[PDB]
Parts: sequence; C-alpha cells; structure tokens
Amino acid sequence: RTLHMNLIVAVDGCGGIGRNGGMPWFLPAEMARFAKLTTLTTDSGKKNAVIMGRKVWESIPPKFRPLKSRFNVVLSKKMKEESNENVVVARSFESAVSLLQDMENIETIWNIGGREVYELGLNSPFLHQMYITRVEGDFLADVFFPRVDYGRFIKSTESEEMHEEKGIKYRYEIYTIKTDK
Ligand SMILES: NC(=O)c1ccc[n+]([C@@H]2O[C@H](COP(=O)([O-])OP(=O)(O)OC[C@H]3O[C@@H](n4cnc5c(N)ncnc54)[C@H](OP(=O)(O)O)[C@@H]3O)[C@@H](O)[C@H]2O)c1
Ligand SMILES: Nc1nc(=O)c2c(Cc3ccc(C(=O)Nc4ccccc4C(=O)O)cc3)c[nH]c2[nH]1
Repeated sequence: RTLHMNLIVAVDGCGGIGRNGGMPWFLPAEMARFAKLTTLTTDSGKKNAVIMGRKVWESIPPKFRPLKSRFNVVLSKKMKEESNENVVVARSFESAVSLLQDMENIETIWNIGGREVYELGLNSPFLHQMYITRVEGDFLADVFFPRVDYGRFIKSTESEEMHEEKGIKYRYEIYTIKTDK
C-alpha cells in the first residue's frame, strides 16, 4: 504494498500559502512538526518521499535543499537534471508518481505542494490524508491552496489546541479521504 499520498500544507485565513515566492510567516515549531511528520516511517530503513513544485524546491534553503532523510522529487519542465542521488527531477506528475511507486523503500509520498502539485495530488488515486495547518488572519498571499470539496473527507476528531508563535496563531487539522474512511 500500500502507498499513501498525504498532502501537507499551512494556510492562512484566506487559504493563502505563499507570498512573493516565499512563505508569509516563519513558524519554527510548525516546521519542526512538518519535518517530523514527513520524515518518520513505521519501518526504519524505509524512507518517505516529498514531491514538490519547482518554486517550493527553490524556497528551501540550499543548505537544507535535499530534504534530509527523505527522497526528493521536483516537478519541473525547465530545470536540468539533479546530480544528487536523493533528488530527481520529474517532467510530469504521472511520471513522478510512477517513479515513486517503482521504488520499494519509499513508505509514504508527502505532497508538500505548490498549488498545481496540490491539485494533482487531490485528483490522484493515492490520495489518503490532508494535514492542514490553519493560520489565523490574512497574510496577503499571492498563491493559494486549491479549491477543495471537504465533503470528500472525514475530519479527525482528536483534540486540537491553539498554537502561537510570534503573535501568529494557528491550529492543526487532519482529514482522511472518505474512500479510505
Ligand atoms: N504555506 C505552505 O504550506 C506552502 C506550501 C507550498 C508552497 N508555498 C508557497 O507557494 C509558492 C510556491 O508554490 P507555487 O504554486 O507558486 O509553485 P510550485 O507549484 O511550487 O512550482 C511551480 C512550478 O513547478 C513545476 N510544475 C508544477 N507542476 C508540474 C507538473 N505537473 N509537471 C511539471 N512541472 C510541474 C513548474 O516548473 P517550471 O516553471 O520549471 O516549468 C512550475 O512552474 C511559494 O510562495 C511558496 O512559499 C506555501
Ligand atoms: N505545513 C507546511 N509548512 C511549510 O512550511 C510547507 C512548505 C514549504 C517548506 C517546506 C519545508 C521547509 C524546510 O526546509 N523545513 C524544515 C524546517 C526545520 C527543520 C527541518 C525542515 C526539513 O524539512 O528538513 C521549508 C519550507 C511546503 N509545504 C508546507 N507545509
């Protein structure tokens, strides 16, 4: 085998995710949870995969650019091939998903996004869960999360407190596709 593609995103009050090619906020604790959720595997020795658009890859600091302990797939029609063994450039979403499903040591595909990547994942058969961090307020984003029918999902009822860093408040949400749930 089973292979799950889980989308992971942090949206503001207007569903915005990005502003001026970068993120509208800095939340170290939320980013630490992101790294944990996208890195940990039930079977050690197996790895997780992160599939991202070109602009997300460019928004990752070059010192951390190949996301450690995770196999990196970058969708791009323009970038040259990446010589690194942990990064691979895929020219289409279907080819990227096929390449990931071929690799046996990949446990879970974490769609970390870009709007087009989020939409493609939302239409993928491997779609399992959405891990949505809902941030309060309007950060005047220029790039947004795709429109999505939450009626396709079941919202997990675990107790979710409010979190706050640097006066920025947010809360975690987990949705599971109704086909699986
Ligand atoms: N808050 C969050 O959780 C969050 C998450 C992700 C991103 N963001 C923000 O949002 C922005 C990045 O997202 P974005 O939507 O602007 O861009 P993106 O999807 O990250 O990157 C777009 C690029 O990816 C490539 N691409 C996408 N789908 C493809 C496909 N099916 N086949 C081939 N190539 C494909 C193309 O590369 P070429 O241009 O080379 O063809 C395209 O121009 C930044 O502002 C970032 O900080 C925020
Ligand atoms: N929720 C949610 N938040 C996001 O920021 C986001 C992004 C963009 C992004 C994704 C990852 C990083 C990054 O390098 N992060 C880390 C930070 C500290 C320690 C380790 C890591 C690591 O992963 O190694 C930065 C930016 C895509 N999708 C997202 N979803």
